Amino acid sequence: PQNTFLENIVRRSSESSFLLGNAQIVDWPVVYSNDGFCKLSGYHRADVMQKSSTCSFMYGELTDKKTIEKVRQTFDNYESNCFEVLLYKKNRTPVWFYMQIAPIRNEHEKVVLFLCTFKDITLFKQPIEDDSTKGWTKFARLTRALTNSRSVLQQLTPMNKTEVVHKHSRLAEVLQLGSDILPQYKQEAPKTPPHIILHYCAFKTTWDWVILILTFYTAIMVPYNVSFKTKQNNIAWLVLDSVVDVIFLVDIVLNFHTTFVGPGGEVISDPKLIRMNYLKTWFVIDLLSCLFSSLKVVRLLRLGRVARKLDHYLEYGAAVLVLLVCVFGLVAHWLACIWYSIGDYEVIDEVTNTIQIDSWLYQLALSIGTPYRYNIWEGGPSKDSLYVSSLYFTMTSLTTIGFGNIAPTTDVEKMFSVAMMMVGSLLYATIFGNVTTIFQQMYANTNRYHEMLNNVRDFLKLYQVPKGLSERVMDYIVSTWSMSKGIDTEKVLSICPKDMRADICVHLNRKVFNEHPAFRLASDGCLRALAVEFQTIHCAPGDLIYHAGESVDALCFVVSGSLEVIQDDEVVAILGKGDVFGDIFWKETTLAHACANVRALTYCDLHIIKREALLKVLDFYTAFANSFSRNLTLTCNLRKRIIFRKISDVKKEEEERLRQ
Amino acid sequence: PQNTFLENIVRRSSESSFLLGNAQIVDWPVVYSNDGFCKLSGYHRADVMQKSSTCSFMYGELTDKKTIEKVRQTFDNYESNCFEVLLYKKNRTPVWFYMQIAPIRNEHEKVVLFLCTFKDITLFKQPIEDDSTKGWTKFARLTRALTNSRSVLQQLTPMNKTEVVHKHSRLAEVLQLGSDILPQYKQEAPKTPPHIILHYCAFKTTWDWVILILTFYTAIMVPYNVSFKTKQNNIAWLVLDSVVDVIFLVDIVLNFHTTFVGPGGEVISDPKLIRMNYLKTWFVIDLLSCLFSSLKVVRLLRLGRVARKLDHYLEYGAAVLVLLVCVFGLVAHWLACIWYSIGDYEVIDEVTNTIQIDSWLYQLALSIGTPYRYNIWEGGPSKDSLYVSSLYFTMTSLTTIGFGNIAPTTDVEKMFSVAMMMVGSLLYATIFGNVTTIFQQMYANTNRYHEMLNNVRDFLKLYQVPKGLSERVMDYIVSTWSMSKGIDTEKVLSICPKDMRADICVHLNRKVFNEHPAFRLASDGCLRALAVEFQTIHCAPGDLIYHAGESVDALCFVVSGSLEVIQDDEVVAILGKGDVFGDIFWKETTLAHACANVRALTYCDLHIIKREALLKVLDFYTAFANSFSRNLTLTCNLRKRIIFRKISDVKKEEEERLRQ
Ligand SMILES: [K+]
Ligand SMILES: [K+]
Repeated sequence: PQNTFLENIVRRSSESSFLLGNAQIVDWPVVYSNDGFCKLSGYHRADVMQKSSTCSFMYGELTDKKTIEKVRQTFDNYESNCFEVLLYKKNRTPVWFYMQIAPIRNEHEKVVLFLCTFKDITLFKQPIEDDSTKGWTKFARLTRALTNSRSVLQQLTPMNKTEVVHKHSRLAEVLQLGSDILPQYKQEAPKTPPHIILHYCAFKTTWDWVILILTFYTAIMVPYNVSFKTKQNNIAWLVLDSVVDVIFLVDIVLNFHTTFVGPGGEVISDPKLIRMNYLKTWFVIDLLSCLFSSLKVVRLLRLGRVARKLDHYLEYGAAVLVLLVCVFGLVAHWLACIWYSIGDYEVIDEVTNTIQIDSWLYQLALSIGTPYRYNIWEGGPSKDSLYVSSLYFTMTSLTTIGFGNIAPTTDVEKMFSVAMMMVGSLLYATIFGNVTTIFQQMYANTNRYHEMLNNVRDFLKLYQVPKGLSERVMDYIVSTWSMSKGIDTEKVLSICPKDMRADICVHLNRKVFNEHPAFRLASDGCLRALAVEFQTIHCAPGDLIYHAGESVDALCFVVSGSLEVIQDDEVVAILGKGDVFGDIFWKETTLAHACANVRALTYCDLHIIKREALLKVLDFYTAFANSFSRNLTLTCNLRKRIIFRKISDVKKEEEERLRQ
Repeated sequence: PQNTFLENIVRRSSESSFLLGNAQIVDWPVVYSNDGFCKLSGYHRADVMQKSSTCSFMYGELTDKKTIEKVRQTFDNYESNCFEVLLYKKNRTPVWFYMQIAPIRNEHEKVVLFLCTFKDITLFKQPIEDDSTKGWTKFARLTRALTNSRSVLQQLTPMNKTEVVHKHSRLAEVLQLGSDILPQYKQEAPKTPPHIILHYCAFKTTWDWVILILTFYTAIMVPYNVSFKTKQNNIAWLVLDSVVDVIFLVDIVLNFHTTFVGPGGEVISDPKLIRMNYLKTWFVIDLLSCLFSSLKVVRLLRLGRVARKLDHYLEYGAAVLVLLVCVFGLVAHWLACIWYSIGDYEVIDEVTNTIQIDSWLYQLALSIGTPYRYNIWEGGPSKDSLYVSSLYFTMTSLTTIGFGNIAPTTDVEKMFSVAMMMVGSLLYATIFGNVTTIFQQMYANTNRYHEMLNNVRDFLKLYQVPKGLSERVMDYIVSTWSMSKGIDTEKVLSICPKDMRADICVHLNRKVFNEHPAFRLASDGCLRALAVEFQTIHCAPGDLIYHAGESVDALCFVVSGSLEVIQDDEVVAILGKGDVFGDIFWKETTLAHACANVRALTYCDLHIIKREALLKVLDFYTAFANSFSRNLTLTCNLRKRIIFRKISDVKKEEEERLRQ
């Protein structure tokens, strides 16, 4: 979804000087000056910007009020028009320009920008100049300014006293340019010429899958027909063949209206390029469909046609596992057809009309009951058994089993099997390479976890760690792997750019920025800066976050669970579900001593922001800092010591005063 | 083991205002104010805390001494009671509350906390207000304060002059709430309703293993019975079948009382959820046990039942190796039954009552002696050989051996073998993928060590390192791998949180913190800070720790071995087993020059703390620093130079003075 607006203008402009300017703002500031205008006015792209789009910076002592007021009028109410004006220049050279102001609309018509293409007009207007010594200077300037117009612009029929081919020639062209140069400032989708099919839409996927199914059908049924010679059932076989041929011819026709991915870019919806690519690349697939052994053998290239697109159907995983079986079952059938052809060529030696006793069909006939009889030689084994018995041998020879009850024994079957045993070995090797790689990839996820467990267990057993810490660590590892199985936030957020990483971080800490008063009057540009520093810890029962002597250097927000603040072995605070605890960092500038042990009572979730990062963010946006200071009150400040007196001490003091 | 206390209170409270407060401390400071109390009193969770739990901050000019003294009394001796009081508010609005003070006990009864649930009472009491202009304000306030009580609290039979349904309704309810809201402030274990079986306890493991054994037995013995038709021995076969069926029915019944692990949490001991899950998921296993070929074929799903739990029996290692054999031996038996059924269907062609000569049972009968006889056709091969001969063929066809003395030859055995050779190939591929991955995982530990040895050897051979350093490095690598085989402290301690890492580090350096006077008066919060910085080195004989010019910047504690401090090629100190050597860092602030070579005499163990870390820790806890300075005396200070005179120099001087 591109917002291509600066490309539609230039490619239909042919070296213009368009001067897009903002329309909603008063005085219509210029927003983009084309390089063409950088030479037609002598101004660089440093002072045309932020000035009025009405071209009020090119005025002087010669501009007339016949159109300037009209220019302001046509800018007031949004309407295209074709005024003409006399303007000065950076070098103080008065020349005439042909204004072509025209509005440009948004997704919903709002007139956002004002296209203001200029055009030099000096030959076609009466020269006027004041600071000139001789009258030939302006006449020379006529040709000097309009050099491009002397060749192709307005020289179709060059002569004198023909100004009428200059005023009305493009007077009303602005409406004729409504489709040429007046695009829509919209988030456009990939646009295509009429009757062009995109390769990404949800229509070509169904055709791709249908072509895959039909290619498998043809690969299965063509060698069988050209090897096991069968007649035509007409109503159930001829119809299917004709329908498949028509479907593939329609596919060839529709292949002229696809969109190929560019070699160094994205979709190229140019019909000429598509046709050139199809001419250069793939009439091999056109030959096969259009109009015997040879015809079907060349029809078999349709499988190569469907294998060309082996990128949308296939992924690296279970898809390869399915493909490696679907191709094995096809090789075992092609070889089963070739083997039957070889074993049927040599049975009846037609030179002398005798049966060869060292073939494989005759010995199969001897071990199945049905013999061969002489009438010509009559039939032997049935046609429904000559295929099972011929796929059996191929399947034994490809899986390296080799029962050897059907074996090559004449002279040529031994020549064919030598070739079979090479392609079978190669296929077997490729299959057992691919399956090993696929299984390694699949199970590589649960190998790191077990390796980590083994390393931790060996570490805890080698150094004789006590049972308590050993079991605690062993439980912690399992707990962390039970909710973050393989996924690590650091690496995933490392491969993302600076923009969306902030959005992901803001989303992750959505339960501290929403349900907490402090993060209420906060700019988005500051939330995206705080959310990067917010970490997260997953406490467990009995775990201590701050001990009795550690330095409090992190503000913690509890989002799920409960904590216990114990001081002098006395409970003094029970935090839970939306209570902040820590130290006031912005107003103290000194690290403190945690005067109380914070111990978890339930599986807790805390979001921690370090002292340094919080101070750095609060030292930059010194507008949110005041709201943060005045809106965040800590439920348990771990710097102030709470002094109290247990009842036991009071009772002891009373007893002591009772004694004396 | 969770300490869930704040969850039991709320879920049986139904929007209360409980005000847990400490009991041991005098004046009973509040420890946790519920959000419900944040609106019934106008106070936020910033000033109710640390104040008295007797609600002494909500007093004023209208509180009566009829119960305040009684409130202090009931707080003195720990006993629940149900006083009622008139209290003020943050907005100075006097309203009546119903106190429900009740103590809460620890693991051993100690009365730790005081539950003080409040309840607004304004409609049910006579209004009293002083700073009011009109008498209708208090009457309106009656309804304003008690808005929740007008719907469901005390409006079962709403009428007038019915205050008796408000005093005695909940006067003694505190004892009736002893099981409702008065939990135990204990480290609780997972609690379950009566007659509920946990899936983690040591009882369900035995049932799981018994079910596994019985499923293997059924998988072995069902296809044999439904294929090799055998009669009933009654006393030894029917009894086992009935017992197994009863055991599995009992298992189905007991499956209603299990605890499934939550999708996003831990154990869910809710009977309704368990029943809903079992209804939604696994009556496929219920169908099979309850009430021929089809019945046993559907009984075979019990193997799928036991395969559902394939997470507790199995790990990634030798367990998979055992499973891949136990499933191969089962596939080779299921196919051995199917093959015998196929080969027994076609032997006797009952249409014409003749033996088919191209089967596999007849040819087996011809190659074993026993023929088939006609009486109907009488018996042939024995029943104890028809299974061995049928498992032989399957085992040859699955291991890709294929002796081919029993081979498929009729019409259908060739159709069955084509299907066998696909499942066998798939099983073989999966087995040889899993075994390769398992062996790679197992031997990946001893590959890094050999790679390190090879790299070190090649480095020492390429650069022509002298023999001395080469042998020393080669011995050092082996020595380090002989006690730290694969385990590295850095990575193992990297995946642990900040809490237990300190405990592990303290445990590792247990021989410097225990047997040394300096680390005697040290807080735990400082030991956990020093132990993180203590490194460890493993010296070897002849190794030098400090040379004659290096900068002493590390305090070293010897924990095992002996050292030698040589100065001017003279022994001046022999450290060993509990002697510290280094430089006084805290009182000098200048790096020095090691004026003596420290050389190891035996395989030593030193624990080293760097200068910067020691200074940083000693600059924070400026209470342990004084004890460290006054209690640590170095046995060999490597900054002061010991000046002496060898006897050789004295003898030379005496000889020189003798000459002249
Ligand atoms: K093999
Ligand atoms: K073989």
